[PDB]
Amino acid sequence: MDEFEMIKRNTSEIISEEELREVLKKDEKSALIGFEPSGKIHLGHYLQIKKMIDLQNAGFDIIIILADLGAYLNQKGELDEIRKIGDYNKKVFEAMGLKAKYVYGSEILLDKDGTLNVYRLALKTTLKRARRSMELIAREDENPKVAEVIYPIMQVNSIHYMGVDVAVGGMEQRKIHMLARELLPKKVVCIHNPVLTGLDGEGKMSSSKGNFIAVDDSPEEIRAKIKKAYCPAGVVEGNPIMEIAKYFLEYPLTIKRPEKFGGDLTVNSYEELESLFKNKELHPMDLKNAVAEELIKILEPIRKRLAHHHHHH
Ligand SMILES: N[C@@H](Cc1cc(Cl)c(O)c(Cl)c1)C(=O)O
Repeated sequence: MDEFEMIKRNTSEIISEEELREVLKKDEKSALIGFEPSGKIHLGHYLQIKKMIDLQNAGFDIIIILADLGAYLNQKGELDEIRKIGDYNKKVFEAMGLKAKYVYGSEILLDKDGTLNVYRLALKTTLKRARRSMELIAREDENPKVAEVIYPIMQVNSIHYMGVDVAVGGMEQRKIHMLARELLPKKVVCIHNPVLTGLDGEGKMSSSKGNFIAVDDSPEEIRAKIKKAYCPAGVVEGNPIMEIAKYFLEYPLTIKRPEKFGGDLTVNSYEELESLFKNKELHPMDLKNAVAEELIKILEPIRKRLAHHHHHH
């Protein structure tokens, strides 16, 4: 594959592909993604960091925004707690093999103006668009706060401030990104990753108990959580185990069994795996066992790299 294909692989949309091809011609180019700091870093994060690595392998300079003010505004807690988690997240992303520059969103909105541009954008942004852009983002609040409509403006400002060619995020960020293309003098190319279903099969992967696989989870925790995941036979849509096979696994993939069941199974592509599962010729428990074992191998260097630091040895 060429650079465009490597970047596009496993994305949900690129706005626009034509604009991306032009960016790829530049000698210098940069991309950002922002994260609200999270106590657990899970496959949802990993999916997107993998995409940032694709960009880095295509010669992009990578900027990671640790969105401490964003998280603060979105009711994640006190700023100092949030920043401590942010620093931990940086270590995890480093342990994933990412080469990037890391900045706190508060650095922007406080130390430059910069701060002033937030006010300028607020003049241009309707309350309606701001609130609508937060639908898939904002924490639940019966009495929605001013904080909610400041959040998207801040994200648009960070994009402008960092002067990047590309902004990356999950599909939930798309409306904020559409605002960014309307509000800033230069239109940023937007790359959106799919939303990873949680292990429970109920909405996105999040840090709720048993609902995520964290990159530093122990092998026994990975087996246990995969074993109890939502995964109905023949069902590919909304199936978090099939999603994991699609987004993280390498092929050919060998699936141990049985052989009253079709015997050992060597699957050459995800598309083949999908066909097998869809036609009910591969049972959930066999899929789960393989996915768990491969995921343990995939995440092992990350876990070890973290522990290797989490001493000084
Ligand atoms: N909206 C992003 C977080 C984020 C990212 C950037 Cl870059 C921001 O500037 C702000 Cl405020 C917030 C998320 O859902 O994780």
